[PDB]
Amino acid sequence: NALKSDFDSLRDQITKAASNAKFNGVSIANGSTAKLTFLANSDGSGFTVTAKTL
Amino acid sequence: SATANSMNAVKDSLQRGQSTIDVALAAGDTITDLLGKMKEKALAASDTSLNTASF
Repeated sequence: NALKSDFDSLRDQITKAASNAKFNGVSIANGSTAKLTFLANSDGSGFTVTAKTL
Repeated sequence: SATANSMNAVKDSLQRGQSTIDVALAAGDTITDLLGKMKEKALAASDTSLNTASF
């Protein structure tokens, strides 16, 4: 039971650290969006980063 | 001699046209700088990573 309580607390720490990772309110690690497309050229063609959920 | 005198009115009209186009050219330079800045604004806004406030 003690090992179970430790493992569950570590799982909760994962979900908290994963949810907390943001910058300007957008985030890639949390899985709240499919991709993020930053600009790449004057024309507006954009570098695309595929999001990776954590 | 009468013709050579009327050439003065001709020259006055030409100088008036020059001054008119000069004012238009100054306005055009200001418009071009504004247009370049708006192109930069629309470019920065087209980004999708922006939070709503900056948009």
